[PDB]
Amino acid sequence: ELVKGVYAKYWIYVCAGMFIVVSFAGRLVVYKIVYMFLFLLCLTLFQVYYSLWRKLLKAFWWLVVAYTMLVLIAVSELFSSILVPGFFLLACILQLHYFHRPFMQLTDMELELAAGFSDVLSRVQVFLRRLLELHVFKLVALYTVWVALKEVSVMNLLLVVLWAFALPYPRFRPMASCLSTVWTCVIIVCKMLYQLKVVNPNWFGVRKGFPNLGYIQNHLQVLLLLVFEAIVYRRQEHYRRQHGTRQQLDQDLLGCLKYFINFFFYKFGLEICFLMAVNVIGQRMNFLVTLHGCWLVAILTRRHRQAIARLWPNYCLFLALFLLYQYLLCLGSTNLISDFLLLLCASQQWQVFSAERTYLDMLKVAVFRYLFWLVLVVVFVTGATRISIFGLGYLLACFYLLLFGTALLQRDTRARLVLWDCLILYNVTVIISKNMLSAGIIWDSVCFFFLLLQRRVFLSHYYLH
Repeated sequence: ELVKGVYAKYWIYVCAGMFIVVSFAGRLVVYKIVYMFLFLLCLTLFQVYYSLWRKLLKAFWWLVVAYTMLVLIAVSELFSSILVPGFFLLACILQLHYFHRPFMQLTDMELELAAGFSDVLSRVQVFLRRLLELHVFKLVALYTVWVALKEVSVMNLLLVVLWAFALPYPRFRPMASCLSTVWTCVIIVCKMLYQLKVVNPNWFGVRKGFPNLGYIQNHLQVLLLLVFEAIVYRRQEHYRRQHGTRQQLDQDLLGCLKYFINFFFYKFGLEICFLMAVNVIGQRMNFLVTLHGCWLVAILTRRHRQAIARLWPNYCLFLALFLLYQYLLCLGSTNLISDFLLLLCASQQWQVFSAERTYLDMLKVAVFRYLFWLVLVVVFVTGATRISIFGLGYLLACFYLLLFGTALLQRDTRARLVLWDCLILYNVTVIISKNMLSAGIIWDSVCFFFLLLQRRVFLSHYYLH
């Protein structure tokens, strides 16, 4: 019964895959397109109403066997169109009566070195589940954006709207998923009913193509992502249904490692949303990218984390209304993905901003003492690799900060901070300018990182020592 249980968990999808095979067996006429609709219906209900999906599993697979029958009976060329439906119904039969019930039971949440390997593999599995439970709205949202940024239309536009107004306001995430699934399927169905013989000669999305699979492959993978996400949610639910702190940082190296895998975007988050805005204005360099520049230099200027936390409400609204408007002006567009990667990062820092409200010794010396000195070498090599006028400015700031450096590393925070905040302005200006007047931004971005890291060392409690 080992293999029966394997089939009572990892083989229902064979029936689903076969559904597609039938639907895409050569020239798809109406009946093959309805076959697709049936496959879609199954997977869609899985998301919408899990309980009801489970209620009509094998019954519906047998109703499908009923479809395949009629086809083969009525309709070598003709025999190949009988063969495939037959193959489909055969697979169903096996699950239908023999593995369907123990599957409804697997979904019911309501030598020497082999044992060692099994334990190792077990650890991995559990951990990976946890990660993919929380980091999956990301990949869903990113893929539905990459698809609708390539195929600009007015029927894939709604998908951008969904995953770009549900990332800032994260209470909509469930309904985003729901409406995306139905709509992606509407797209799939319409585009297929356009590969017909009576449908012959684009803004609205629907067009004609000749690998019918290749054409409707993109939007099919989206349906896939969406559904796979729900599987992971419920699988992890089942696992626990049935069956890295601050202190750890100051103990061993592994203790610190854990603290950061747990929280990295918790702490270093304002810094990463600023290093994502520098990427937009470095890969796009147009004119609509200059407003991202002005936001950076009006958020950075309020130097207090608390004040910045009152402007984040508007930074996040702007970045979402700008992606939509720039894609309305691209329909009447594959670099607008940098305006997404940043609506993601910034929607996530809006979350930290409302949730904070609720041999290792060797490394700490070489980060909190001999790093100011490495930042100063980078300032030199930021301005002597790119020969320009702006580059001379960097050379001359290195010279000042090397001479009056010892005094700076000693002064009270007020002043240390003022001086480091001035050097940060030069960089943001060489970045906003190199754009307005157009050798690039890469070396000024390595620098913007280092200087934002040292602002954190100079404001710590470990620097007091």
